[PDB]
Amino acid sequence: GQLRHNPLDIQMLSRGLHEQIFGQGGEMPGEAAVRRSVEHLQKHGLWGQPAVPLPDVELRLPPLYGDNLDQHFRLLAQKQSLPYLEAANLLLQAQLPPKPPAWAWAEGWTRYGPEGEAVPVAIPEERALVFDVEVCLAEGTCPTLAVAISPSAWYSWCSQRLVEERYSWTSQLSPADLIPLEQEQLVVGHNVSFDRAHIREQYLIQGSRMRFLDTMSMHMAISGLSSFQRSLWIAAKQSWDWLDISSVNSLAEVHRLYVGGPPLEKEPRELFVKGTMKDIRENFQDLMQYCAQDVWATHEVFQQQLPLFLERCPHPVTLAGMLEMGVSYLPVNQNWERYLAEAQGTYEELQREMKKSLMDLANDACQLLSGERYKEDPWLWDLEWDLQEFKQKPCSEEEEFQQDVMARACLQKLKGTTELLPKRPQHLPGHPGWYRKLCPRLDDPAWTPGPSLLSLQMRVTPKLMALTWDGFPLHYSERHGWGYLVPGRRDSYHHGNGPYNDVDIPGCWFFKLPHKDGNSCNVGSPFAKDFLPKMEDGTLQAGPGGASGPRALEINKMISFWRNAHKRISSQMVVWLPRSALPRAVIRHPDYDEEGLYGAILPQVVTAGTITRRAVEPTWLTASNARPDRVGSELKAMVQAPPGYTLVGADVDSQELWIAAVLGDAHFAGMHGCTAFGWMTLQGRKSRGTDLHSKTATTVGISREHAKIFNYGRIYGAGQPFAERLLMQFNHRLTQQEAAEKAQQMYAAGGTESEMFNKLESIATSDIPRTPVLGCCISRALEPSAVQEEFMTSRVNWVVQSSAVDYLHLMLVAMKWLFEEFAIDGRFCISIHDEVRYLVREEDRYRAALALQITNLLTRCMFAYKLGLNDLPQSVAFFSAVDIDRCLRKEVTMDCKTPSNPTGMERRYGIPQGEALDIYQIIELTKGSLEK
Amino acid sequence: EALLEICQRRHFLSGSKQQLSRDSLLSGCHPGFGPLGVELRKNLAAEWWTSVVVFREQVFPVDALHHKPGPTSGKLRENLLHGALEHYVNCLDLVNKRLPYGLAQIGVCFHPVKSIGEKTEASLVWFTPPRTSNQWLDFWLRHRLQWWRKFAMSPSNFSSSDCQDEEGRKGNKLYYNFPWGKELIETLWNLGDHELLHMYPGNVSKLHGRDGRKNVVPCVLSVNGDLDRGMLAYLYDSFRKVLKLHPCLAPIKVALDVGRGPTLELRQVCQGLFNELLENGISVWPGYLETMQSSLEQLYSKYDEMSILFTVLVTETTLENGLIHLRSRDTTMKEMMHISKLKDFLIKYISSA
Amino acid sequence: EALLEICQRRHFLSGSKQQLSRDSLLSGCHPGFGPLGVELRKNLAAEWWTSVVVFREQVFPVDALHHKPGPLSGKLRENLLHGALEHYVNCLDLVNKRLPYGLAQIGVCFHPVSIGEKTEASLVWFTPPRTSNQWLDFWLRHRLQWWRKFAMSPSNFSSSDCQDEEGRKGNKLYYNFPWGKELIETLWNLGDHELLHMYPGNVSKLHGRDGRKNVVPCVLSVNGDLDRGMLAYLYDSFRKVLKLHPCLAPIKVALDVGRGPTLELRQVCQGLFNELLENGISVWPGYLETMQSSLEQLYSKYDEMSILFTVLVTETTLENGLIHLRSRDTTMKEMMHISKLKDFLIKYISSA
DNA sequence: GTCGAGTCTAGAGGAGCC
DNA sequence: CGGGCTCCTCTAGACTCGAC
Ligand SMILES: Nc1ccn([C@H]2C[C@H](O)[C@@H](COP(=O)(O)OP(=O)(O)OP(=O)(O)O)O2)c(=O)n1
Ligand SMILES: [Ca+2]
Repeated sequence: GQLRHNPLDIQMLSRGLHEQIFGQGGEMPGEAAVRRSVEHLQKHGLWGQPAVPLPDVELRLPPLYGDNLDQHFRLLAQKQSLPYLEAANLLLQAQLPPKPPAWAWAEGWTRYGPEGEAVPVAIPEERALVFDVEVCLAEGTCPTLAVAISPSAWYSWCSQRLVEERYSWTSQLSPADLIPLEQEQLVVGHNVSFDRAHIREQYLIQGSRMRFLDTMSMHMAISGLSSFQRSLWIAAKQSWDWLDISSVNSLAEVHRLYVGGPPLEKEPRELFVKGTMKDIRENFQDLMQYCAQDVWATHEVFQQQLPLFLERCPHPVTLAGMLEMGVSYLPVNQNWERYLAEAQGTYEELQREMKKSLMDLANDACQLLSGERYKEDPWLWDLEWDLQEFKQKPCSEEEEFQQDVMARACLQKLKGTTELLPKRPQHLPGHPGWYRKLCPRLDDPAWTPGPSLLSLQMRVTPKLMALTWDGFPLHYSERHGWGYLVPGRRDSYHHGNGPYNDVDIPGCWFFKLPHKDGNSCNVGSPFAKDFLPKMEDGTLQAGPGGASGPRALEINKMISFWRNAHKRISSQMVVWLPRSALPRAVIRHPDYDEEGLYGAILPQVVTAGTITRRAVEPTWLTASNARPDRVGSELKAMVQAPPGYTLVGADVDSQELWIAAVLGDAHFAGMHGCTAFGWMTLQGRKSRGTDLHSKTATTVGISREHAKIFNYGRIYGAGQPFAERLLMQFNHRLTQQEAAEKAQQMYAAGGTESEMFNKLESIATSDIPRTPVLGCCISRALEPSAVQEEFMTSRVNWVVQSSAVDYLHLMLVAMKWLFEEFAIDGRFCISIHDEVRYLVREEDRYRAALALQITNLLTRCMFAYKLGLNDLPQSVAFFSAVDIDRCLRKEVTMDCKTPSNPTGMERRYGIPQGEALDIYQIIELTKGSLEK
Repeated sequence: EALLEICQRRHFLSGSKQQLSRDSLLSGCHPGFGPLGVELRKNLAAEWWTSVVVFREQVFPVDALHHKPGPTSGKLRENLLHGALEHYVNCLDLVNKRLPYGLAQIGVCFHPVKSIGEKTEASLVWFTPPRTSNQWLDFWLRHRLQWWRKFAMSPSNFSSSDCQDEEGRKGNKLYYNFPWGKELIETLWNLGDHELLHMYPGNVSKLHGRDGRKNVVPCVLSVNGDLDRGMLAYLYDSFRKVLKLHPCLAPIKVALDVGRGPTLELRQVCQGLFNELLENGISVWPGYLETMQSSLEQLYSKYDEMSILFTVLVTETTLENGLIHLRSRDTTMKEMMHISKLKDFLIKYISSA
Repeated sequence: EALLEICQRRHFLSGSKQQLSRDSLLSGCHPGFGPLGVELRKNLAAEWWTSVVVFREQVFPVDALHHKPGPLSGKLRENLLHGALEHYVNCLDLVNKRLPYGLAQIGVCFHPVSIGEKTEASLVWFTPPRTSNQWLDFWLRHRLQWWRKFAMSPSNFSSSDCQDEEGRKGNKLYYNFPWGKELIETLWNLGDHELLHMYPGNVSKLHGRDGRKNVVPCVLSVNGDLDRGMLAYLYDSFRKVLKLHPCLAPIKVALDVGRGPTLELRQVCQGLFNELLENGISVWPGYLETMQSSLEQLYSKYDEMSILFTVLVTETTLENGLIHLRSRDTTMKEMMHISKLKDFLIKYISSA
């Protein structure tokens, strides 16, 4: 039979797969290790628990290349990244002639030979380049000019929109409006993701062999800094040994750190961020010179960085994954514009509804100026109520005509007394001080009558609404944030955040509003999401009463995300592919809309923007999922596959939990399930809802995402006060004593997680900390020889986070190999920190799902292999479910019903629900083979 | 009953408390509105016409007769749908048989109450292909609800409901939360081709519109709203006793007064300002022609109860420095502004409201 | 004859080619008005309101019902005078019992022929008997000037003085149609018979202040037919062309496209269309047409539709912004920048 | 030649993702 | 000792600059 077990009774991988992955034969765990494991599990009461075996899986995996799994992965990575390595070496040993004396003024690509000779060329025609693109921000998103460095000659590109001046261009971008480039080619840049988005051939649905390398990603890999470290570095520039070998991701700072020559020059006028097209056409030579200087600095930094990156990240899988993570593709259609319009319209309507009440309250409050009645209002007594003087230096036809003319002339004569008034108009002198601020001035192009510059986040809105906390008026203190005043000082029966005597308001005591993050933090707005339970409970009461306060908080929650994300989402660069640029499969598909527009969005991803080498993207890695209350939260659902294509992806189940558990198990006795924590991690299925996150969400009635936050905080150093604050925040039914009691029980430890902590501390305190799987070193600004004992939490979390990044790299390499080998027509779509989406054709969706399952199996086996273990439990061998959907969303079953899209995706956009498939269904549908 | 007392006193409504009960107002058997009520209803109709017809390349005005002749005595119309449906074939030629296109009309419909009640209704017969009929119905529901909410102090008092007809046809209804209860103000019905086929028996070739490259018989979408109940709802929403009507709906925009002597020259200044504001499209209340002198506070209260946006005051000092006094209803604050910059400020205030 | 065919084709008048006739149009029994005719009538009503009610402090709007209940078994209204007379006492409070004051309303009046609906513009003028004839002559002159203001041939808008059976002086305004002279407006000096009849006894309520003395006013009835005025202007405005006055013409600017590409030209035309709409200019969206016909045919179609100017957007607009601009009156073409079109149209309408 | 209104910037607090 | 990111709005402070 295919069933297998271990000394600790944990079900292991099926023999038909174990013989293919780990081979036959190996080293036995021994006897003392098993005795220690049995004693540990018996002390923790886990040895006697039985588990129902999972169905066995029999597959014919693709033929592995090397003698074992590590050699297989190394061969795959080397075959994937070989041409790009030689291109990088060509750039490394390049001989660059000096830049031409005069930059060319022509449309297209110009090649500058020796002595400044400019030649018109169609494409650069080079295997390796250093690239930088300049875009006139005022005009839009179309590129303006670009400078390309080659080992043989210089290159410069100028847009038609820069050379030619027209009344109006097309606001909808097209491939014919992008930079022409493009058997493997390498492009190197400081933010090459930004420069990738301006290449003509990077938006075709079918893939290409051009890859991109980044210098700030390599800077983060080699000698990067954390955000707190970035702030400290900036403060110090204006234990500290790490300052010398670290810098921020600015090109000037990176050049100073790695080259250290003359400081890089920056154009002070900023003619692309603050200027216009005429300024660029006037300062063409200077801007092109600055672009060339940036390209030269990037080339020098790349030369100084590549050997260091290869030394500190020697595994080819890291480079292959970074190359694959650079390419990202998000297809869209005409529904993207409709989503933008609907989200903006809903946001405007809700903003107007919010502003109407505040404007009415402000207008009604102006009547307190008459008679000095403001000095008795508990909310508006301390505002600015001053006034400003106005500074200063029948009838006949003939009779009616004459009367009208005389009246008009008298009116015209009066209008001519403008000489005595001051030139600069005064801004509402008659209104009180606090009312002028809320009103836009007449010269503002966005002027609106009334106090239109008013919002909940302002410091006067709580005073206008007369918010009250437990029968006491709200009061703002600059030192202590928002609070409330308890009358009766009579120079305290109420107990709260504390009787702060610093404020010293006569006849009252100042008590701070409770904050979700402790007494140290200060509340900046009583309209935050945390006070909605207090609004419903009646502790926080608005002056008008009724539902005005709760409605205010509800609308604030509805428009909070879009308020902070509308500029990012609306500014996304979308290039619409014409009919000739579309595959014939899309054209011939029934779903193809003839009048529709099909395009693509390329995320501007920094491959290694984290000290843990995680990717960072301003919009798509911060994109919220669809929710019933958030406006514009169906953002990711607008990434719709073209007619004839599907999005196949999966999410790794308990990634960091399993990585920490397997590290602890390998450190303890060399078997899966050796530790109590590792045994608990393995004993659980997501479909049955018995995993660690669900178990915690059942033990304490918080949501499963709240359980994720709780567990991950507890792992990485959160104390008991943090745990009890989280419990009180997420489960409002609890009290302080109940949260304190639940804190001890969930933190009851010679402990369940002792081995994991010991292993993580040992790896963190090593002279050169490295990833246990791929051997990637830590940043030079975090080694113990550079930081000593500081940043301990960051260092202990780095091991697991960089292990997850290695997991992502291995998944990308395996998926690329499987797609290339068996002719699976598809390409990598986007990878969130633990998700991997692939744009595959409709005909090959199940083959793609099988490839994903095989990739997950291989990655888990590699993780087990590198730590000393020679087997893999069947529970973690495959994805719980693989999504096959036409759009991108957290779950295939959900319909994105939001305030912007209340009818749902099926009704408004005609997107049917997808399917989530386990390994067995994929095997049944594919007959177990990846062939066609 | 304070609002109705103000409306009678400020000539929004005609009659007495006997003819102006809630049932009489909601039924259409009341006497006609006052001049201020007529102006408010005209502003509401103008806003509706702008939003529904002006910024639409396919919505055209239609003229439906007040009576339906023949089968022998005729009858007074009870809905505007029939007359607009009678013009579908003729109006197809305007859009060259392209769909969707709509016919809009504002008129008086006679509803039996036997007493005959007159209601001013605004119609929009929206011919659409059957493929996107539900999407168009939802779009028009959202559009009309936003239109009703954007002139309201409390938009939450305007709500919507989903309803089905006797034949199961989908539709929607709009309501305003009056102090006594919610009353219907607008009704959208997603009719099919039943009325079109019944009104044009025979070949359906004449009824074929173009959905892209496909000929199809359209599904009739009818939107019918109550302008009288709409303005009554806005009067209740607006209601120191002040009717805070929207600047785009207030019947009279500016009240123009005068201070002390000299009388003769200030009358000329006021008349010139009156003519200027009239030629610029601003409705003015000539308070300078009233011989019955009243205190400034009483005049302010009277203007506030009349939904007067601004009270322009021309005094003796205006002749020597050109400054005029402007009190706003919203804030009750007095501002001194130059006379040359009054018209532009008022136009900006009205347009940007 | 040909003018009626043009109005039927260009959607000035609704109905079939046989359902419309001269007698039906004059009587009010025609099937109705097309969208262009509706807009022309709306422009006429707006001009009448501006000339009568807007620029006078004594004239107020009235709200008269279409039906008069009670014993006279209700009946549809035949005149707009009775509602104003019923509102006389209450509307006398707004002016603080000052005289003169007026009440004006535009509405549909029903006359037996069948039922003939005519939209009539009415003004009632409450004056003391001392200045009745002076105000009657004043209103006669003003109304004749208003009718002649929009006419290419104001000689056809005649006038006449007539005496009724009772013996009350009144005037009648006429238009010279190609078949004869048809009444378009009539003024009367009714006196105080109706006001006393509808308010029997207690004449103290009907008193009005003629300065120092309280006077029972004399009512002046100014009644004109806007539909008949619309027909008169259509006949006056008529190479087949309908040279309607710019303040009355239903559609002012025609916006078209000349060549490819479709998307950019469509966007430019949509922006110009939105701007012209926001600036109160009526535009005919002719750029939506799937198959553009000959430019001569479009010009003829827009001439028959009383459109002031035609704007043609081509590739040159994208490059230089210059747009073709044809004038309906002078049939002359010119090219002007697209940023100055709105101001040009506004100034042209103001000058008209 | 003084001074009160634009303009830029740094900091605090809040809010999306993994 | 949760960690790693990302961006935003609002407010106070310093600097600048045109007009009286
Ligand atoms: N508050 C958080 C959220 C996430 N992560 C890290 C740990 C996870 O391994 C990784 C992926 O996040 P998920 O939300 O996907 O967590 P899981 O993969 O454990 O959940 P699931 O099993 O639902 O995928 O991100 C973290 O450290 N702290
Ligand atoms: Ca996960």
